[PDB]
Amino acid sequence: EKKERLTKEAAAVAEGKSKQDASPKPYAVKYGLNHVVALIENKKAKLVLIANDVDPIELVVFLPALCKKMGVPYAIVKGKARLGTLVNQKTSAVAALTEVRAEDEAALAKLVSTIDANFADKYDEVKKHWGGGILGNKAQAKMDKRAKNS
Amino acid sequence: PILKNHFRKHWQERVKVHFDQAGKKVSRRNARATRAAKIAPRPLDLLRPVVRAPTVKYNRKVRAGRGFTLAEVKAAGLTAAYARTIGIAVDHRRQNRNQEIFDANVQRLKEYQSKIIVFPRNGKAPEAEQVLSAAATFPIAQPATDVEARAVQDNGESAFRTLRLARSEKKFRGIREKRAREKAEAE
Amino acid sequence: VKTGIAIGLNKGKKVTSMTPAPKISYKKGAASNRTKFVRSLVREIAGLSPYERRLIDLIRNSGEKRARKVAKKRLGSFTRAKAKVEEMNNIIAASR
Amino acid sequence: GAYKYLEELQRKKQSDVLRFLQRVRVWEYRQKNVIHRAARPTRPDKARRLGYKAKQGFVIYRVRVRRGNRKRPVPKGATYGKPTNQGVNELKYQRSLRATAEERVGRRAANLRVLNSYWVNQDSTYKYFEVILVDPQHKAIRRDARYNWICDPVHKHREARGLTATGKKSRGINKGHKFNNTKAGRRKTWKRQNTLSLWRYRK
Amino acid sequence: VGMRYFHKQQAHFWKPVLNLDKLWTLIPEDKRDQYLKSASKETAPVIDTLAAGYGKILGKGRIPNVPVIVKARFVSKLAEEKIRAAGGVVELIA
RNA sequence: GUUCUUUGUAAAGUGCCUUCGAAGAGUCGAGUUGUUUGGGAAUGCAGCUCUAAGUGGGUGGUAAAUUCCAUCUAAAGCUAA
RNA sequence: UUGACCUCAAAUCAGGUAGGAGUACCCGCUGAACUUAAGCAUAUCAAUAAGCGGAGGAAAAGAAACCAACCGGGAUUGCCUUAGUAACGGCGAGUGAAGCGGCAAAAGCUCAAAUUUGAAAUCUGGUACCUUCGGUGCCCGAGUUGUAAUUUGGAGAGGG
Repeated sequence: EKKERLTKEAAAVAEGKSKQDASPKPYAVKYGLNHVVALIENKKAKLVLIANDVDPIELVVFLPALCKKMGVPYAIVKGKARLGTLVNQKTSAVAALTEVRAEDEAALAKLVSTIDANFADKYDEVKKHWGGGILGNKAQAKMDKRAKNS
Repeated sequence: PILKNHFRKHWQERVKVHFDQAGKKVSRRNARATRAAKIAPRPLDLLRPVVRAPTVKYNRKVRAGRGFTLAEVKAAGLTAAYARTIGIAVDHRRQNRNQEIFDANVQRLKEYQSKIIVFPRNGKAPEAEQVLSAAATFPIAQPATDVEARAVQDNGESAFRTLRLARSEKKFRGIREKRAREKAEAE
Repeated sequence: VKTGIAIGLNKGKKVTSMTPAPKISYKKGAASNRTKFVRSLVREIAGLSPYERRLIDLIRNSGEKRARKVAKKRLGSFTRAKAKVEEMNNIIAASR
Repeated sequence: GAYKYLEELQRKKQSDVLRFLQRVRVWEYRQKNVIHRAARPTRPDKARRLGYKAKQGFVIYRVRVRRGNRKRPVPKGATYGKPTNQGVNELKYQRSLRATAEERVGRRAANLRVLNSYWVNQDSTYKYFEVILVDPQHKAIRRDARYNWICDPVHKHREARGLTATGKKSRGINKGHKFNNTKAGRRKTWKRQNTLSLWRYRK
Repeated sequence: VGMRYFHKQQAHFWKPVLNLDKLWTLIPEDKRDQYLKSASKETAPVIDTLAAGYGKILGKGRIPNVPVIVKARFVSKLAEEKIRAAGGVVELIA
């Protein structure tokens, strides 16, 4: 499309001396990780999607704390592999949406009210517990039989 | 007399004798003559500042430094980027906090741009017959302190009690200030 | 201002001074607006390190005199122990 | 961007999050080989300020070295000398463990040139390092003249002569009045001043 | 024997001495005969002892009666007294 | 030097007013142990343990506390004679 | 049930590269003793010979976390000099630098860290054609966990 769009502009520039107002305004998801973090802390983002599995985990772990600070309604979607498909990459690791068309505006604000109920509201009490109490099932049967006998 | 010689090491392995002194001089003058054909209109060395030396033994002298400053070059009316093309060394890490050295380097710059002529990029290249030493065209001048003869004005300050009281005031400065606060801190 | 003689409190020749342009590489220490925002964000994520835990139980119990002695020895020097224990007073003040 | 957040959060190495990652990743690195290829850097910010550019021809290796001193290889501790040199267990090996880590990956991948290296993780037995290497035969490196300086054949085996960032540190090469014995190289400035200079006209 | 001086450098201690005997070899030769034949306080020759490379002025001989303006970093008591009898000031330069 | 090709609504430089100014971490540093040179309660490097800060950090050849002042900007890199 | 992704593999896969020799000089590591002290352990010989790793026509160092205490100097190297001096040593034998000054040679600079976000603007390879140390056009690929353009502290950027 970009290889289509530039020659579509190039015929318009020489003939009509137009100021590239021939191309309309785009609307698309903003996807780069250093680009999403720059769109937050300016309060310029509406939704921020976060992949749960990132192989250097240290990359992403400040984003649920940073999105709570600036007030952006984050979400933790599953899969970096799914996020690459919608934005023409293999992996994406974030996907944020700055703007949306006005006819699609009311569909967005309904969706944010469901997401913040699960994530940004629970954030106060997520910090007060620790995970990882799971044991292997041979060890799990070992202590349940004893506690039943005790 | 006791005499100290440090020859216990294997010193005959490291002995360098300079038979090549007369040989390296002929090679070095051929290096300058080959450069002065390659750089054929230009004077083989960049222009240097007037700089007063440090270290109380040597501060009476004045000496050719490395480069001017960003401040002295702007005072002459040219950028530092263009100044290196003209033949003017620029030292970015030096600072000016004296005025007579600042006024000496600027006057050294006003003389320099009049003496040079810079060829156009386009062509027609007027033949100019290079002068091989830019230091010899702009010599380093020893500044003059005072006139030769003056009249005698005498105030009786005695000039050695001057040095004596200036010495004792440095030595006893700290203890007298400790007295001066204890008077103030009372009650 | 130098006096103009060889010895004393202000030795050396009297010459007029220019007080030149301030170098940019003197203000390396002053932070930003942004790095203050970053370091405030990372402290609430990371939490306190284990010896910093042993300071905030020690200032509340045994006063600030004993706290500088432990913070002298866990860190390197004594002047760095001033910069740490002064931070731990700011932690408790933000708590209450 | 995440440049600065990763820079600060790596500094808190005893916080409750990082000592979790330091204890999970120390298990994974023992299970692999001594030298094995990392597909991508585990510390992307620290790799990037050392010169990593994620394109074709920048290879990250992960290496494991032994912690500890150096025991002298004389048989049964018999040094055969004046009663100093009997010292065996207290000997300390002037090169760091970081430069030893660069030489093992250097002798393995010989076509590659070692650019730099950095710390990752440690244990009581092993220190771990992650080494950034540059391919000089790849065509994306022989062009784009920010990086064609390494294809110059004076840069052959930088890690073994001590020219890297930890190489120039262990030699003790910085400016100052402290570094008099090693400012132009140690054995060059030795030979300079232990030399009897004799001119033609004797001074 | 005495106390030690770590990092000694002979720039702190640069101070060559000049006796009052010479004191006129600093003046060049051709002008010398004119200044000796004048008792004028109006025209007295200014001798810069630092620019010739002399730290201190010491009094060792006797000087003639012509008044002389001397610039110096350091003078002794007896040297400043002996110039003052000739009618010459001693200005301290840095 | 001589000859035909013009790259550019491209690029660079300078004056003024404001808001700014991101600057390298198991590192700098300290303890101890060995090794080194003129470096003298520690000149370098290395091992282990401890491990920072941001008007901060390093040095200013006698340790430490307290108050100043000067000077440069480390832990990433290239380059002829 | 197909279709990606991550990590790990294989092939006489397409194209590449490293080892060895020389080793006077160069950058490291490792490292003795005979000897001197009229003994000798210290110290010295020596941060040297031997052993090992790695380069070039030069290598190395280099654009200050510098020297300084001045009316201040200004990347590194080399010479004259500082100097057999300060300094350390069974304070014995012995060892022994650096800053200034003159001179030779002269040259400066690059990333990381700023959202292009009204458009990954960047790059290897494969294949046709060509004016071939390459160029142009299409197609896969790398790549948003960051490739260009802009900036390197002497500054510099965003608006006017």
